[PDB]
Amino acid sequence: TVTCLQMTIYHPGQQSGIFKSIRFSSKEKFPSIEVVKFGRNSNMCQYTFQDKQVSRIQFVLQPFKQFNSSVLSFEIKNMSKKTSLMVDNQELGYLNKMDLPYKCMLRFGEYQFLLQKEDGESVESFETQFIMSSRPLL
Amino acid sequence: ETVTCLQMTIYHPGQQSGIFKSIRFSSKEKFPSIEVVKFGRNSNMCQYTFQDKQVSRIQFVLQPFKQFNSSVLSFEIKNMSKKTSLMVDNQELGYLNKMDLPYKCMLRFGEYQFLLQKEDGESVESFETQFIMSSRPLL
Repeated sequence: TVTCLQMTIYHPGQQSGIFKSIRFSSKEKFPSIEVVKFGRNSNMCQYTFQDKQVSRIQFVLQPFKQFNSSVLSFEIKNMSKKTSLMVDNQELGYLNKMDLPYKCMLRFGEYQFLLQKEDGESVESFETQFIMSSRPLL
Repeated sequence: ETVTCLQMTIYHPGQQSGIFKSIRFSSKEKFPSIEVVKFGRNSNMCQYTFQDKQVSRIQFVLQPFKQFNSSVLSFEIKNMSKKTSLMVDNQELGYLNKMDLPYKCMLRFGEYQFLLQKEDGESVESFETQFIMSSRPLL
């Protein structure tokens, strides 16, 4: 079994078609060497959002292994200079990083992300899933 | 104006074989804060490479980050090797184990000896990396 990272997302103006590039309900497989990146640029980031307020790279999720542990954990890092990244109650500035827990709420600009880590046996690769939310998350 | 440079003194008993031939010394190569510096035998995957069979595809990676309540860049290390361990000073990092590097520390993997030393700067958009060879062992 592979370690999945479920990412429920939300945005006020999502009806315009910001998450058209984003593929929902799909466990896309990533190796542990690779680093998942978010933003607007297509060549730099994997998951893109069509918006001017969003930076070229908003943030990055990188997998790792905690000490005395046999499962992948994820670390976040805000790459935006303008907008802050609210990892739960913690404000992450430019290039500030923090280890993500099993469940957390990410907020930037007017976006709302609800990350949720489901553990797995494999450490060589992980997976990522996306779910569109109708109501606001918080 | 100034840039945060990372002085990296290195050593290997069999460095005479020609392991650090791809590595250029006494030259501060520029890198942006988005980029991640990687180390290993693989040519394209890593920036700084080592011609050796015992070295993994990617041995380890250095990545810049800003600590909280700090105006200068700091570096985090992560061991990408499955087989061989990575010794940060006295701490042993296994597969995908990470740790925030201090100003001065001794990285050790296999028979390689790396002495890192961070010289701070003003800019947080980019960083530098210089390489120096040692005749004697570092430890």
